[PDB]
Amino acid sequence: MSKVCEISGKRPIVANSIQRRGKAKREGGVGKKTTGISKRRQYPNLQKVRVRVAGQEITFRVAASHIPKVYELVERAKGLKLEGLSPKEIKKELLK
Amino acid sequence: MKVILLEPLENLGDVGQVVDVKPGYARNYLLPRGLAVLATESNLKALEARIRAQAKRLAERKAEAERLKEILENLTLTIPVRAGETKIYGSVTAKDIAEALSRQHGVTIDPKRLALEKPIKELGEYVLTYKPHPEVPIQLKVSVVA
RNA sequence: GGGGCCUGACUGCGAGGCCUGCAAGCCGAGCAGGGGCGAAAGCCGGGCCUAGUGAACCGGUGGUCCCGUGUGGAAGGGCCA
RNA sequence: CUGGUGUUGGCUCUUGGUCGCGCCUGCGUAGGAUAGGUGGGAGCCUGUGAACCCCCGCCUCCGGGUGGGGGGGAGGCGCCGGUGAAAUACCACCCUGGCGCGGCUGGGGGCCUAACCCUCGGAUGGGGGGACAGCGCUUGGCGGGCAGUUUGACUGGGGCGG
RNA sequence: GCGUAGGGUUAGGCGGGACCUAAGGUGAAGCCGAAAGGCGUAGCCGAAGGGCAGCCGGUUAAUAUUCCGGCCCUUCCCGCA
RNA sequence: CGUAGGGAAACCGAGUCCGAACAGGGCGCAAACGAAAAGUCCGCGGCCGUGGACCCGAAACCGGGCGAGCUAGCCCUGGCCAGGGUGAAGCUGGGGUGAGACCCAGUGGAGGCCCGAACCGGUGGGGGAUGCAAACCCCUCGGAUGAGCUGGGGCUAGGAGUGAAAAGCUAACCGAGCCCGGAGAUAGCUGGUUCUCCCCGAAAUGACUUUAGGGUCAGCCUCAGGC
RNA sequence: GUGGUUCGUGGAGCCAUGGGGGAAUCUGGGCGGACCACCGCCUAAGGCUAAGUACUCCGGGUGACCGAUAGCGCACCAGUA
RNA sequence: AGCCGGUAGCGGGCGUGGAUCCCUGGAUGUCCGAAUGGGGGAACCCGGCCGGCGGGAACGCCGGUCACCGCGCUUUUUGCGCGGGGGGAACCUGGGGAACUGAAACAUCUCAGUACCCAGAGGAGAGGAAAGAGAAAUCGACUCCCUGAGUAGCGGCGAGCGAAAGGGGACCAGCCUAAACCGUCCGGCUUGUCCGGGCGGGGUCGUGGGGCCCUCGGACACCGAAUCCCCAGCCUAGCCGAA
RNA sequence: CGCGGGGUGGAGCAGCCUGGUAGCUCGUCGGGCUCAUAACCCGAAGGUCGUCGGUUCAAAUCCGGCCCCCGCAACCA
Ligand SMILES: [K+]
Ligand SMILES: [K+]
Ligand SMILES: [K+]
Ligand SMILES: [K+]
Ligand SMILES: [K+]
Ligand SMILES: [K+]
Ligand SMILES: [K+]
Ligand SMILES: [K+]
Ligand SMILES: [K+]
Ligand SMILES: [K+]
Ligand SMILES: [K+]
Ligand SMILES: [K+]
Ligand SMILES: [K+]
Ligand SMILES: [K+]
Ligand SMILES: [K+]
Ligand SMILES: [K+]
Ligand SMILES: [K+]
Ligand SMILES: [K+]
Ligand SMILES: [K+]
Ligand SMILES: [K+]
Ligand SMILES: [K+]
Ligand SMILES: [K+]
Ligand SMILES: [K+]
Ligand SMILES: [K+]
Ligand SMILES: [K+]
Ligand SMILES: [K+]
Ligand SMILES: [Mg+2]
Ligand SMILES: [Mg+2]
Ligand SMILES: [Mg+2]
Ligand SMILES: [Mg+2]
Ligand SMILES: [Mg+2]
Ligand SMILES: [Mg+2]
Ligand SMILES: [Mg+2]
Ligand SMILES: [Mg+2]
Ligand SMILES: [Mg+2]
Ligand SMILES: [Mg+2]
Ligand SMILES: [Mg+2]
Ligand SMILES: [Mg+2]
Ligand SMILES: [Mg+2]
Ligand SMILES: [Mg+2]
Ligand SMILES: [Mg+2]
Ligand SMILES: [Mg+2]
Ligand SMILES: [Mg+2]
Ligand SMILES: [Mg+2]
Ligand SMILES: [Mg+2]
Ligand SMILES: [Mg+2]
Ligand SMILES: [Mg+2]
Ligand SMILES: [Mg+2]
Ligand SMILES: [Mg+2]
Ligand SMILES: [Mg+2]
Ligand SMILES: [Mg+2]
Ligand SMILES: [Mg+2]
Ligand SMILES: [Mg+2]
Ligand SMILES: [Mg+2]
Ligand SMILES: [Mg+2]
Ligand SMILES: [Mg+2]
Ligand SMILES: [Mg+2]
Ligand SMILES: [Mg+2]
Ligand SMILES: [Mg+2]
Ligand SMILES: [Mg+2]
Ligand SMILES: [Mg+2]
Ligand SMILES: [Mg+2]
Ligand SMILES: [Mg+2]
Ligand SMILES: [Mg+2]
Ligand SMILES: [Mg+2]
Ligand SMILES: [Mg+2]
Ligand SMILES: [Mg+2]
Ligand SMILES: [Mg+2]
Ligand SMILES: [Mg+2]
Ligand SMILES: [Mg+2]
Ligand SMILES: [Mg+2]
Ligand SMILES: [Mg+2]
Ligand SMILES: [Mg+2]
Ligand SMILES: [Mg+2]
Ligand SMILES: [Mg+2]
Ligand SMILES: [Mg+2]
Ligand SMILES: [Mg+2]
Ligand SMILES: [Mg+2]
Ligand SMILES: [Mg+2]
Ligand SMILES: [Mg+2]
Ligand SMILES: [Mg+2]
Ligand SMILES: [Mg+2]
Ligand SMILES: [Mg+2]
Ligand SMILES: [Mg+2]
Ligand SMILES: [Mg+2]
Ligand SMILES: [Mg+2]
Ligand SMILES: [Mg+2]
Ligand SMILES: [Mg+2]
Ligand SMILES: [Mg+2]
Ligand SMILES: [Mg+2]
Ligand SMILES: [Mg+2]
Ligand SMILES: [Mg+2]
Ligand SMILES: [Mg+2]
Ligand SMILES: [Mg+2]
Ligand SMILES: [Mg+2]
Ligand SMILES: [Mg+2]
Ligand SMILES: [Mg+2]
Ligand SMILES: [Mg+2]
Ligand SMILES: [Mg+2]
Ligand SMILES: [Mg+2]
Ligand SMILES: [Mg+2]
Ligand SMILES: [Mg+2]
Ligand SMILES: [Mg+2]
Ligand SMILES: [Mg+2]
Ligand SMILES: [Mg+2]
Ligand SMILES: [Mg+2]
Ligand SMILES: [Mg+2]
Ligand SMILES: [Mg+2]
Ligand SMILES: [Mg+2]
Ligand SMILES: [Mg+2]
Ligand SMILES: [Mg+2]
Ligand SMILES: [Mg+2]
Ligand SMILES: [Mg+2]
Ligand SMILES: [Mg+2]
Ligand SMILES: [Mg+2]
Ligand SMILES: [Mg+2]
Ligand SMILES: [Mg+2]
Ligand SMILES: [Mg+2]
Ligand SMILES: [Mg+2]
Ligand SMILES: [Mg+2]
Ligand SMILES: [Mg+2]
Ligand SMILES: [Mg+2]
Ligand SMILES: [Mg+2]
Ligand SMILES: [Mg+2]
Ligand SMILES: [Mg+2]
Ligand SMILES: [Mg+2]
Ligand SMILES: [Mg+2]
Ligand SMILES: [Mg+2]
Ligand SMILES: [Mg+2]
Ligand SMILES: [Mg+2]
Repeated sequence: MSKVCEISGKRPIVANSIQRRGKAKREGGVGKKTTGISKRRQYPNLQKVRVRVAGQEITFRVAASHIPKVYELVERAKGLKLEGLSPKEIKKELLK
Repeated sequence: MKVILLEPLENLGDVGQVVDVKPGYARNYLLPRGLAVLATESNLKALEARIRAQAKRLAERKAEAERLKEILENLTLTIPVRAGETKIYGSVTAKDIAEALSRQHGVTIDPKRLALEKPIKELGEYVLTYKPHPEVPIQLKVSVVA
């Protein structure tokens, strides 16, 4: 899709880069201040998982967190027919 | 990363005891080279189902034999050879001893693997052993009538 | 200016006023506790006097009855310094 | 630009840290001499093996220490006996640095290939790189390339000076 | 060249299209991106470039390589040799 | 809302707070002879808060779009440059020499070469200046086979493009285009503010102020109620 | 590492979540504002659910709503010239 | 009882055998536009296939059909089938997300999750049966109003920002599933009391509930939709109506 | 304030390890050699080895606070 996980649906979120000058008030620290707050994207740790399923090779773009979910989907094996677009089946219709 | 193996792998051993290893090894060398599968609850159950599926037949192959091997040491088959004295004109081999058991009491044998090198001439008294893995000794007398 | 013992460069307050746009700044007798010097009358809450200074917020430190998010604590605060 | 991690694996070689058992080294005349602290302290040690030799390995204030093969055929040592604080047998606790084994471990250097990357008119394949690079999260840094701002008042105008 | 009204532009061959490609655009395969979207070999679109068969006169108030006159060619389809 | 206040609070209460304190002080509590009133609730009016808050006005800021039919660059494809002049290399011939270099003739026809039209410019001067024209006219002048001019078809843009570089150009004003929007931005500034009568009637000083042509407190005017 | 909540790192829990590690199924689990015990309240990681609510291109009603410089930009062939 | 629109006129017609006109449905509906056979400089240009028409093979016209995507079927889609494209005043949820301005400068802060961009839904959308609140052995889904309250707090503790429980009201209903055990169909196989995916059963709760056993006698009596069906009622033209 | 390390002769450095030498360097003095002087060689002088209070045979060689400089990032209402 676009920098998203095919398995977890995890997609890049928006977070703030907060620069802080000061000693922590919990350290005799008159206070923490804030010099800047700007926008940044956090990107899911995406990786290629390339598996040979029954006929041909099948390539995923999964979050590294959900990698074994591929190999547990690799378990389900029946319907040894058409093209490398088997994931259509390996996908949600497995999990649904 | 617990995988069940298929064959020896020399420290990370043999034919199907389970062991876990670094996940990179598994998903790039061990499962891709088709010599292990991770221990999914189903595969973890399927193996245990096939551990006994063999080990009962193993406990049965060693029950099929020692059932016969137990009802064999209670008989005695005679061999009435045209034999003159203390020496057979013909001979007795395994194949013939098979024939003896096959119709003196009605039991079949290999007949091979019966401790018979150089089939036995020479009327007398003999006790030979048999197979499978645990095995059975059998006695048989060679006699003479016309 | 020189000796002699002493530490009131005290704690709790403060009638009444100077000054003053506010906020400050200033003088102050007297009462209570406990003391110091004096025979005592009396003096003493720093220095002959007028400059030597910095609201509040934010924290630090030392104590203290106070608060402690269901309750006993603890965290963290307030109060005095 | 960078450390730590994820993706990220194999075989090794190598050291560091800690801990526990075992083994240990320490020496100016100096109860008799080349004893680490202090406590215990009338005696040990040898039966299958005691001094001296055989040579080995280790340390050396090179004096001596010390374990192993043995020749070995049995006394070797102890204290009182102080011209040193202490007393050297012995079994311990423990400091010192060390070796070893084991556990826990961090740092290095290799080789490998199968991730990942690049390639190959040909590919569930070949060649090259190679667990690096890249990319995800995170740590610190350089950073006018860019962004947002600040840059006092009085004043014979303003500035400059004050 | 203005107001009202009527008339007036005739093509197989001239120009462009039932041809070709160029920059560029678009774009199955594919790749990427919070979304909108961005790229992208092939293919397709794209012309004042490539390709392709018409020359001289007459005629009308106003059209003519266009209607007419003469000579002259191009494609398709179907027949025969 | 009001009937209870003091205290940072624990609390206590006609008081409480600090305090050893029943010294002290702070802030609190207290009928006018059935009427009137604490307090509240509507209505009206003055003023303040918050909102575009008396009206009109910026230079600018940001969001999403629209623009290279002007101009700048480059890509694809076509086109144009009268006519004259100078005369490179190289050939060729001859002289030369050991063989050469080289010298000389003829031929040849090179060049961000020369004079100069078209075409592209815009040097000086004059005119023009509610113009013929929001850049023009005349005289003169520059280049004119090259880094040349040009028709058509294309791509690149707003903190971006393009730029033989002037901060030039990006649709007649570019030290950051245009349109719509946030938007009634903000303006301690300038301007403006509408019937009539009646009584009163100022100040331009002081204190503090990133304050000095702006404010807050005081002063001076006015009104109500009380003495 | 951040967002949300009144919460701007604060004693900062709760609900979300990009990265790393990574469970259990009643004697299991989350919460009562850090943390520990006690005492309590709830059942996470699957999904749908009318009505009460918002708006007004449209139709109708009502006006101490305008009356052609007003009232929508447009009472008229206006998003027109 | 008149009618052939704004609109008369010329030149002609229709209407008590009920015209014009108004309501409901139906038919025709060139081209463009999501535009969908293919192109394209919207409203133009060029086709394949089946049938038709003309003398009709070339040319042309006519009717029909042919975009792409997703999904379920199935023989790897050679096919069929339903669905999706786009528009919509404002409202709605999500994904992104400013600045002037205020702070009498400005950076945290504010303006504000606003303006705006994008995606989706509908006549509403969101949310919704508690891993909830929070001190009363206490409430009970969600949305909205009123209050709580400018309180609790948040805060260069600056300018500023600002809840919730509770209480009163509007409306008011809660329901499916995954999992255990049972059946099964096809599968794969290192055939098995195994694994597994598709379906059917079962079962859905916090005082804990369910499953499989064990005992009990449990019952269809009662319950009953948000789904379908009929109906009154309403909307889409009208009519009577004193003096 | 808190942590890392320092303060030995008139200047600095080894001894801060496993408590039993306080030395090195340049500088200054007497002396020899060189015309000489620097050089070179010889000898001698200067140290409480930052403070106190100890563990002990002894300690500058261990500790604890101290005290100054240097060192450490850090920090500021
Ligand atoms: K991988
Ligand atoms: K490869
Ligand atoms: K790496
Ligand atoms: K002047
Ligand atoms: K292209
Ligand atoms: K052409
Ligand atoms: K009082
Ligand atoms: K006022
Ligand atoms: K701009
Ligand atoms: K313009
Ligand atoms: K918080
Ligand atoms: K949770
Ligand atoms: K709770
Ligand atoms: K709860
Ligand atoms: K709903
Ligand atoms: K008028
Ligand atoms: K108007
Ligand atoms: K009728
Ligand atoms: K057609
Ligand atoms: K939004
Ligand atoms: K700002
Ligand atoms: K201001
Ligand atoms: K400003
Ligand atoms: K906000
Ligand atoms: K079911
Ligand atoms: K099954
Ligand atoms: Mg950060
Ligand atoms: Mg920022
Ligand atoms: Mg900001
Ligand atoms: Mg993980
Ligand atoms: Mg790992
Ligand atoms: Mg007073
Ligand atoms: Mg006295
Ligand atoms: Mg402040
Ligand atoms: Mg307490
Ligand atoms: Mg508590
Ligand atoms: Mg991981
Ligand atoms: Mg290598
Ligand atoms: Mg390779
Ligand atoms: Mg900088
Ligand atoms: Mg700047
Ligand atoms: Mg600004
Ligand atoms: Mg400043
Ligand atoms: Mg000034
Ligand atoms: Mg001046
Ligand atoms: Mg100045
Ligand atoms: Mg100055
Ligand atoms: Mg004319
Ligand atoms: Mg005319
Ligand atoms: Mg013709
Ligand atoms: Mg012709
Ligand atoms: Mg045609
Ligand atoms: Mg074409
Ligand atoms: Mg083409
Ligand atoms: Mg494109
Ligand atoms: Mg042409
Ligand atoms: Mg032609
Ligand atoms: Mg011709
Ligand atoms: Mg002609
Ligand atoms: Mg003409
Ligand atoms: Mg002709
Ligand atoms: Mg009083
Ligand atoms: Mg913009
Ligand atoms: Mg142009
Ligand atoms: Mg151009
Ligand atoms: Mg010409
Ligand atoms: Mg010429
Ligand atoms: Mg010429
Ligand atoms: Mg020239
Ligand atoms: Mg010239
Ligand atoms: Mg021109
Ligand atoms: Mg020019
Ligand atoms: Mg000129
Ligand atoms: Mg002039
Ligand atoms: Mg000229
Ligand atoms: Mg000239
Ligand atoms: Mg020239
Ligand atoms: Mg050229
Ligand atoms: Mg051109
Ligand atoms: Mg053009
Ligand atoms: Mg823009
Ligand atoms: Mg813009
Ligand atoms: Mg130029
Ligand atoms: Mg311009
Ligand atoms: Mg605004
Ligand atoms: Mg304005
Ligand atoms: Mg401003
Ligand atoms: Mg008067
Ligand atoms: Mg004035
Ligand atoms: Mg001013
Ligand atoms: Mg005033
Ligand atoms: Mg009066
Ligand atoms: Mg926040
Ligand atoms: Mg937060
Ligand atoms: Mg938690
Ligand atoms: Mg908790
Ligand atoms: Mg609690
Ligand atoms: Mg649920
Ligand atoms: Mg929902
Ligand atoms: Mg009126
Ligand atoms: Mg009227
Ligand atoms: Mg009008
Ligand atoms: Mg009028
Ligand atoms: Mg109309
Ligand atoms: Mg008529
Ligand atoms: Mg109809
Ligand atoms: Mg037609
Ligand atoms: Mg189209
Ligand atoms: Mg079309
Ligand atoms: Mg074409
Ligand atoms: Mg046909
Ligand atoms: Mg026909
Ligand atoms: Mg047709
Ligand atoms: Mg058709
Ligand atoms: Mg159709
Ligand atoms: Mg839509
Ligand atoms: Mg759309
Ligand atoms: Mg729709
Ligand atoms: Mg949102
Ligand atoms: Mg979205
Ligand atoms: Mg401001
Ligand atoms: Mg709804
Ligand atoms: Mg409250
Ligand atoms: Mg509210
Ligand atoms: Mg209810
Ligand atoms: Mg089921
Ligand atoms: Mg059911
Ligand atoms: Mg139970
Ligand atoms: Mg009537
Ligand atoms: Mg009537």
